[PDB]
Parts: sequence; C-alpha cells; structure tokens
Amino acid sequence: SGGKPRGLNAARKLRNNRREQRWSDLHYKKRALGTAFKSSPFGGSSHAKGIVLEKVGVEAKQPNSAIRKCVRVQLIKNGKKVTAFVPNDGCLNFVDENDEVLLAGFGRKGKAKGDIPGVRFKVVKVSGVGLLALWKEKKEKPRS
Amino acid sequence: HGSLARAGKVKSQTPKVEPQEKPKTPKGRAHKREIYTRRFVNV
Amino acid sequence: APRSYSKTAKVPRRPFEAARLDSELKLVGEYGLRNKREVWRVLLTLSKIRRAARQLLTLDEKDPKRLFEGNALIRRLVRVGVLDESRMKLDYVLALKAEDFLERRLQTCVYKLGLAKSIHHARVLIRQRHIRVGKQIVNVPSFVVRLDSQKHIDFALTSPFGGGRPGRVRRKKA
Amino acid sequence: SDSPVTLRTRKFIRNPLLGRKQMVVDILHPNRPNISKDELREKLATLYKATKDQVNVFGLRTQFGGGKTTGFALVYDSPEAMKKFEPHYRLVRVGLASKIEKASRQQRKQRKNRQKTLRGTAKV
RNA sequence: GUCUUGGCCAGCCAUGGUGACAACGGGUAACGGAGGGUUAGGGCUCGACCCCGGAGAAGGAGCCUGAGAAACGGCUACUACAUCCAAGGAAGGCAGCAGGCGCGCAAAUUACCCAAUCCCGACACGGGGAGGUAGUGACAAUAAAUACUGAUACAGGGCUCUUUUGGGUCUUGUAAUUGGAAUGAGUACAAUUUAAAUCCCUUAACGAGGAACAAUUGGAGGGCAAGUCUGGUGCCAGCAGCCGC
Ligand SMILES: [Mg+2]
Ligand SMILES: [Mg+2]
Ligand SMILES: [Mg+2]
Ligand SMILES: [Mg+2]
Ligand SMILES: [Mg+2]
Ligand SMILES: [Mg+2]
Ligand SMILES: [Mg+2]
Ligand SMILES: [Mg+2]
Ligand SMILES: [Mg+2]
Repeated sequence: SGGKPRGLNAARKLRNNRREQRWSDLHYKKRALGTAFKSSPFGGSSHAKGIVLEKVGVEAKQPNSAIRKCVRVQLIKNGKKVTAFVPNDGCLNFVDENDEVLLAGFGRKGKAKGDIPGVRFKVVKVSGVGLLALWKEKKEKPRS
Repeated sequence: HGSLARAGKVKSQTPKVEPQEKPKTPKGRAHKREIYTRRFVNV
Repeated sequence: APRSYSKTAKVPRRPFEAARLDSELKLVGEYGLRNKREVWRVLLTLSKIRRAARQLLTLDEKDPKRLFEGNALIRRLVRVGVLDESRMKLDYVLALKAEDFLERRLQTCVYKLGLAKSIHHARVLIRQRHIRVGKQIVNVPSFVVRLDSQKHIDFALTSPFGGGRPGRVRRKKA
Repeated sequence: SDSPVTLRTRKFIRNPLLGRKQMVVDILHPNRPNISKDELREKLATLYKATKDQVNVFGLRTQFGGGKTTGFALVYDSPEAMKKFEPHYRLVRVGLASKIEKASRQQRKQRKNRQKTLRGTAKV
C-alpha cells in the first residue's frame, strides 16, 4: 500500500517519488547509470577479441573437484585483462600463448555460471576458427 | 588431483567406433508420415 | 520505399507441451503436411478471424462499424467454403476449427474429389505440375479453393494424364 | 505448331496525339512454347491491314504454365509517325534503324574531363 | 544597421529579470518527430538510418558573385595532416559513387546505363555514381523439393461361425519380395525479358534406383518431448542457463 498521495493535483509528487524509488531497481539502475559502458570489461558489446597471456587452472567450487581450464586474455579494444573459460574436452591444446581469440558472455549477464569461481567469459573462436569446429573433425587450425 | 597436463584425458582414451551405415531416412513431408504412423496408427 | 512484409506463423508459447505436440501431429499426418510451421500458419490465420469476429460482437448490433465489418468477414468465409449461407451472423464463426480450414486446401480437395488416391500422392501431384484449376495450373498445395472454383479441378493438358503425352520415363522405354 | 495462334485485343484506344493505336494483345497458343516478336508483328499487321513496319510490340510475358502470353502492342497510322515517335531503342531492336555507336560511359566521361584542361581550338 | 521587428548595436536614464511549481550548473554512449518492438487495461523501451524539419562538409573565422550561400566537387587567412619539385615555386579537402588503410564483434563491385522516376540547360536533340540494372549477400520476410504407387507374403483391429481346419480378403501397418508411372535441381537448341545482358516465366533433344541428386542443428534426470541399451574413464577428463552428474 503505502501513504502515497491521492490528491487530484499531486502528479508532480507521484512522478518525483517514482523517479527516486526507481533507482533501487537493480536493472534500471544498471541501465540508467550506463555501467556497461563504464565498468564492464567489454564496451557493452556481446563479444571481444584479445591475446592469450597464459593458461591457468581454476579449482571447482564445492561440491565439485576438478580443474577448470582457463586462459588469461588481454582485450585488444581497451587493454583490460580477463579470464576466459575454454569449454569442451581437450580444447586447451588448441589455445596457445600469444594467440588471438574471441570471447563472449558466459551464462547470464556477466555473472559467473556453474562451479567456476570468478570466470565470467568463454572462448568462442581461436585464430579465426570456431572452437567447436576445431574440437570436432570439421576445420583445421591455421598454418600460421 | 587435476592439472593442466591432463587436458584431453578421456577424449584420447576413448576407442574410435565407426558409425553403422543405414538406409537414408526420408526428409520433409515423408519423415512426418512414419512418425504419425508409429504414434497414432500403429497402436 | 520501405516495403511492407509480415509473418504467417507464430511459435507456440510453451515449446514442449505434450498435449499440444500430439494434437499438431494429428493434423500433420491426416493432411500430409510438411512441418509444424504450416500448422501454426493456419492457427494464426484462424485466430485472426476469431479475434476480429469477437471484437465486433462487443459492439452494438445497430452500430454501423459492426454491420460493415461483420458482413465483410462472412463474405470471405462463405466464398472460401469454410462457412455456409445459414451461419448468420458471427456466433457461428467462433465454432470454426483448425480442421475446417484444412479441407479447403488444394491438397485436400484434390483428394476429396477422387483425383488422387492418397493424400501424400495428392500433394506430390500438385507440386509436380499435374493438377490445374479452371484454365490455370496451380503448383502450391496451400492454394485455398473456393466453392465456386471447386468444380473446375482436373489434370493439366500438358501432363500425361488428361493431356496424353507420355512423360520422360515412358518415352525412355520406347 | 499445328494448333492456330489466337489473337485478342483489349484496352484498345485511338491516339492521334502520337499518331498510333494502343491496345493490349492476348495470345492463346496451346501446345507450343510461345510466339516470337517477329511472327507476332505480321499477324497483327495482317489483322489490322497494316505492314510489318507499321507494327511494334513492347514486351511479351508468358503466363505461368504456358499456353498464353500478354503484352502491349503498338500500331501506327503512317510509317513516318513510327520513326518520329517510337524511341530509338525500339527502332534498333526491330531492325530498321542503325544503332548509335559510341564509346564506353566511363571512357566518354574521361574523354570529357581531359577536354576541361584544354582551351580554344586546341580541344579539336 | 538590417529585406524588416527587436538590447541587434551606439549614446542617455532607472534598478530591475529568473528561482523550491527546481531557476542556474553538470551528464547524455542525446539530432527532434512522424514512427519500430512488446503489451487486457494502465505501460516499458528504441528511434544514426528509404519521409518532414535542423546542422556540417579536416577544425574556426572572413568574403565575392548571385533573387537566393556565410557555399566548401567557390575563394582568402591561421592550425593539423598531406602531394610534386630543377628547392625558385606549385597544388589539397570522399560524412557524393566505387575502392584502400586504420578501427573494431560488427557491414558489398575501383561493374552496366540514362531505358524506366524526375531534375537542370539557350533546351523535343544534351547532362545526371540523383536514379535504375546487374554482381556479393543465411539482415529480415513468402511460397516450397529431398519422393509416389499396385500386387504378393506376414501381423493387428473387425465382420458369420469359435466344427479354434481360420486369413476369408473390409481396413491399417510390417512388406529387407518386386513391377511400374511422374517430375524438377541441374543442363540446352529456341523463344521471351532488358538500354544491352542475367534470372524468373515458356519450351525442343538430355537429365533418378539408394553407391544415387545421400538435411542439418540441439537434446534424451527434473523444469521440458525423448534410453532401466552397450563400451571407455573413474570427483580425473569433463558436462551443467538453475537444481545437479
Ligand atoms: Mg484533488
Ligand atoms: Mg552524439
Ligand atoms: Mg553516433
Ligand atoms: Mg568564404
Ligand atoms: Mg565512399
Ligand atoms: Mg544423446
Ligand atoms: Mg530437461
Ligand atoms: Mg513430461
Ligand atoms: Mg549448488
């Protein structure tokens, strides 16, 4: 309910109150402040390219015991450094030091998904070749 | 205890079995015909 | 100029409902259709008439908007053949079912008129240039035939049936 | 073909402004592919008691499934009227006028641009 | 002064003008709108972009001609960038159409033509990368191939009888058993289309028996349709939007 005004000439109070209280809405606040353009590792884009700096292993969260294979990637467009998960069995062999890879979102809206702590991006393509294509017997990694 | 050197463990350890060649299945309109036959006719 | 175009089907709200999936497969097998899209096509169109018919019933009987629009809707229905002359005015439009709009297809009528002896053969003949309507050859199974046009379906005069000229296979065996 | 070609005429109007007659021609030609523009012209000429040079046709689009074509036919009162009125592209395709041979579009433009750097009789 | 009104400007006089009903200042990854998406009603969000209005032509300023410009495919000057050179000089503005580099997750040919829509000129006659045509093109949208059928043998649901001689031949499937007809994907005389070509459309002689003319993308614990199958690995590899394996 609430003690909202109910006069016939209280539209200004009703609009001002709604504008103030709408900031507490998490999704409106994210859009209104433009945090994707400001603080997101991407510039608000769906994908981004970067250079693989090294291969790191991430221990899975409880209850789960495994080493998730990941790579430290420095984005070309802005220089920010992120960690990208390498999906599928044995796909870490395709990725190597100083490769050019394309990253995408990993799940839902920048939040880490699954038992991988602190990893919020995934590798899509390596050297212009899809990771799934490399993982299957479909395409060949560039000769370089 | 996992490690970066264990990547592709099971993928390399799985024996390769070739797919059995079969007569081609019908496509399009025909494919729906057997599905309808198997579900609401052959009862 | 930005050319107008639209869509003829909608994906269902719930993708994997067991009851909905079975009911659609009833229509696909019975009428020898191709996929689920052209089932969703007929349901979308049928919703359009039903939505339009219901929105006019909310108006006044004497209201001129209902009179003009209502009679316009019935004319297409009667002409197509899904409706009869004794279906006045619109309360009988709401009784229309997806099955009713399906017999009016050229695939069904070519079978209901004995031209073909199986519905899958019926569709194949139409798409393979062996069926004509009046003086016009029609190769689209979705061709909705009116009651006036239902009396003028026969094989093409260029086809081996009706025309008489042997086809490629028959000529080859000579 | 053995079957005769049936001629039809609709939307006929007399247009002395261009000294011609405008109409839409319909062809019924079952069991044959179609009729050429040429043989179409004599049939119109013999139907209207005119000559081949009196008659011109624009575009024949065969109807789906064959057996019928439609198009726009133009017959003139005098041969001089056709030559003065009918566009040059129509004349060259029917055969009684010579094509205006000229260089390529880009080359003519390049030819023109070089002229802008020259003055006086030195251009020619 | 201006085409004209006006603190638009020059002189003289007075102390006013705006603001809590948000003035002033700051941000916009803000050109405005007609409108796009999605919604029972009430709404939310987007709108560089086929139309109307505004502004700009590397960044500012100034100006001539001219009815109309503070014009930039006009000029002048400064800043940045950049071209030729005999080193004295000269010349420049693709956010026009193609094309190149760079940038990025991200976007096409240095093609044909004024034939169609219109515009301009002294003008029926010439010009128009406006514009149309073609090429690349899985942006999105429409229709719609990948197969059709007869019998034989078998099984099931019926029908008169249950002497269970049961197929006897009404129907539907399995026919791993066979015989048939038809056609377009492609191809090509010819005709048609077009400014000229291409394609569609039309159509001679070609073009189908699975090895061919061979449909893929995801999934099978639940949400959510679909495995109590077999082999391998053994909290490893890995899967998993979430619960989880
Ligand atoms: Mg009040
Ligand atoms: Mg801006
Ligand atoms: Mg912008
Ligand atoms: Mg100037
Ligand atoms: Mg350009
Ligand atoms: Mg599976
Ligand atoms: Mg599930
Ligand atoms: Mg279920
Ligand atoms: Mg958990």
